[PDB]
Amino acid sequence: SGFRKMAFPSGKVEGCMVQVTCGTTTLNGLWLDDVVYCPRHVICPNYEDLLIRKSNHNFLVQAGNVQLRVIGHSMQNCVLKLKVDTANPKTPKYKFVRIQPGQTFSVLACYNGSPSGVYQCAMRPNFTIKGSFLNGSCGSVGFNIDYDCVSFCYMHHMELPTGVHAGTDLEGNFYGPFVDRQTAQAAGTDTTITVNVLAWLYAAVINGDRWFLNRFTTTLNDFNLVAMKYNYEPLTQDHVDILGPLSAQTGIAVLDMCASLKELLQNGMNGRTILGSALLEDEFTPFDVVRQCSGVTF
Amino acid sequence: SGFRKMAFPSGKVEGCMVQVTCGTTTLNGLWLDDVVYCPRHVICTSEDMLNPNYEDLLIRKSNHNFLVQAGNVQLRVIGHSMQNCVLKLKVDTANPKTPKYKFVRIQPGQTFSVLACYNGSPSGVYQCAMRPNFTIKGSFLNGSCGSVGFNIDYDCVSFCYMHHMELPTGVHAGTDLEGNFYGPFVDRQTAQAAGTDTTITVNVLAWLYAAVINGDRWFLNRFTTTLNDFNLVAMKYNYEPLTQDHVDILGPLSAQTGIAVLDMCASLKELLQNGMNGRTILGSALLEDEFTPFDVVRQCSG
Ligand SMILES: CN(C)C(=O)N1Cc2ccc(Cl)cc2[C@H](C(=O)Nc2cncc3ccccc23)C1
Ligand SMILES: CN(C)C(=O)N1Cc2ccc(Cl)cc2[C@H](C(=O)Nc2cncc3ccccc23)C1
Ligand SMILES: [Cl-]
Repeated sequence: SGFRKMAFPSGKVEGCMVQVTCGTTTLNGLWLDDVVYCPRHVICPNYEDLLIRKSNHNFLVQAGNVQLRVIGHSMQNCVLKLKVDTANPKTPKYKFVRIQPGQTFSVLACYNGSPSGVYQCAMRPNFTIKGSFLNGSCGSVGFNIDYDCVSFCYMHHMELPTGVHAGTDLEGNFYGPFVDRQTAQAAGTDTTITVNVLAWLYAAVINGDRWFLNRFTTTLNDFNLVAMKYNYEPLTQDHVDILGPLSAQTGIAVLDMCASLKELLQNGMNGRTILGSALLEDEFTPFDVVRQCSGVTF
Repeated sequence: SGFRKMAFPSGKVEGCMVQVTCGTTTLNGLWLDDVVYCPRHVICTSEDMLNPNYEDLLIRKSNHNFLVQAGNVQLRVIGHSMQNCVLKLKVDTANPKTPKYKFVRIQPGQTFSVLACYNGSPSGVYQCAMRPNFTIKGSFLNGSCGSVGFNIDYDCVSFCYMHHMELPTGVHAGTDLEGNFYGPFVDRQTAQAAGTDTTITVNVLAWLYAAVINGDRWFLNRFTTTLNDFNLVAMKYNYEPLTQDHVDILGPLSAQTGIAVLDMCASLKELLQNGMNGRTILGSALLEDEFTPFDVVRQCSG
C-alpha cells in the first residue's frame, strides 16, 4: 500500500553528469560516449557568430576531479556538443526521445556537475515544467528508464517570470514556444492533464479510497464538453484505451470513472481528500500507476 | 524558483542493493564492505511470524542456507550474526561500489529518501518523513522488505531506515541500520496498531517560510502569539507541540524573511481556523509537513 510521487533510480544518469565552463558561465553537461551535451547559452545572441570565435580550450569540462580535454565543438539547434578525448566508461544503454505534453519523467537537478536531487514531474500542456531549479541548474536532464535503457527527454535551459521552467529535448529543440534569449517570454494558460487525473483516481481505488465513485456513466462527448469548461485537456479514445488495464483491474469502466471526475469538477471534494490530496493530481500517467502498483524494477 | 518534494540522487545506494534468499523467503539486502544487512524475518516461515524465536531459528541455520545475489553474481556467505532485528551476513567479497557511509538513527519529523526495491533491484525513489507516531507513509508491496531510507550530505550516505513491515492501516514500520525499531513495533504478525498520527508543526512552519521565499504572502497577518497560546490551538487540530528547540531551529528562516517565528505561528493558527478558501500555497491545497527547516534552506539556497 501507499502512493508516492516516485522518480526513476538516478544512478545511470549520475555517472554522466559533468561541469561545463566557458568564460564566466558554469553549468551542467551530459557526458555520453565521447560527447558532452549542454545548453548553447553557456557561450553567452547570434550563436553561430559567438561559437565560431571559440576554440576547444575555451571550454573547461570537469568530470569529478578529472579535467576532460575538448577536441571538437558543434551546435545542434539549442544544444552545444563538445567532442572529448575520452569515452565515458559509465555510459549506459541510452536513447534521445522527444516526449508529448502530459508525459512524465524524472529530473536529476545538478549544480557544478554534481547531482543534488531527483524529482518527478510532467511536461505541462503549455510545454513548461513546474520544477525546482536555481541559478546553475542549466544542463540538468529529464529521463525515463525502460528495462536497462535510459531515454533522455529533457535538458533544462531557463526559468520563466512565473517561476516555471523551459527546456529542450536532447536534440536541442525546445518544448513550447520559447527561445534561449533574455527577452519577454510567457507561458500560455495551463490546462489539467485529464488522462493523468483518471489514472490517479484508479490508483486511489487500488489503495482503498472509493468515496468519489458513483453509479453513473457518461458519453465521451458529454465528458469532453465538461472538461473544456474546467480547463481540462480533451480526453481522446486513445486515452480511454490506455486506461483499459486499470479499468479491468478495478472493475470501473473508464466512462464510469469519468462520471466521478465530472461530479468532482462541478461539486468539489467537500472537505474530503483522495490519496492524501485536496486537489486532483495530474502528474502520474497511466503507465506510472501500473508500474508503481505492481513493483516493476530497473 | 519553484518548490518540489525532492529525493536525494539514489546512485550511491543502488550499487549496494542485493537480493537475499533463505528458504522460500526472498527480500532485499544492503551490501556495504563485506557485510550484507537485511531484516531478520527473512529466516521465518509465514507459520513462524506469529511468535518467532529468532535466536532459536538462526542457530539452526548454516551459511549455505542464505543465498545472496548481487546482479547476476552469487555472493558466498562466510558468517551470520543478528543485531536486534537486523541479520548481518558476512560475505567473501567487499562491495567495490561501497560509498562513504554512516548509520544514523533519526527522530520523528525528520525526512529521508527511500529507494524502493524488489528482488535486489531498485524500482523507484521517493522522499518521506518519520511520522510523530514512528511510522512512514511509504509506497511498498510484498518483497520490498529490506529497502532503505537515507540522506546524502556531501559525499556521505547516512542510512537511517530499513523497511520491515506494513501495518493494517497501510503505513509502514521499520528499524535503524542497527536493528532497533522506530516506535513501539515488533517484527511479528501479532495485532499492532500505529498511534494517532499528528502534523509535524515545525515542518509546516518551515514550508510556510519556503512559500514566503518564493513570493507567496497571502496567508501572513498582523498578529503574533505566545508559544503557549499557539500550542493550545495547534493541539486541537492534532498538530505536534512546538518546542523552544523548534523556534530556535526556525531562526535562520525567520531572519531571512523578516517574519518572527511567533508571527508565522499566528499565520498558521489563522490558516487552521479559515482553511485556504480556494487558494493554494506552493501548489498545495493542504499544509505540507514533510519538509524540514534544513530541507527548506538546502532547496532554497543550495
Ligand atoms: C532568470 N534570470 C533572470 C537569469 O538570470 N537568467 C536569464 C536567462 C535567459 C535566457 C536563458 Cl536561455 C537562460 C537564462 C538563465 C536562466 O534562466 N537560468 C535559470 C534556470 N533555472 C532557474 C533559475 C533560477 C534563478 C536564476 C536563474 C535560473 C539566467
Ligand atoms: C502484511 N502482511 C499480512 C504480510 O503479508 N506480512 C506479514 C508481516 C508481519 C511481520 C513482518 Cl516483520 C513482516 C511482514 C511482511 C510484510 O508486512 N510485508 C510487506 C511490507 N511492505 C509492504 C507490504 C504490502 C503488502 C503486503 C506485504 C507488505 C509480510
Ligand atoms: Cl534526526
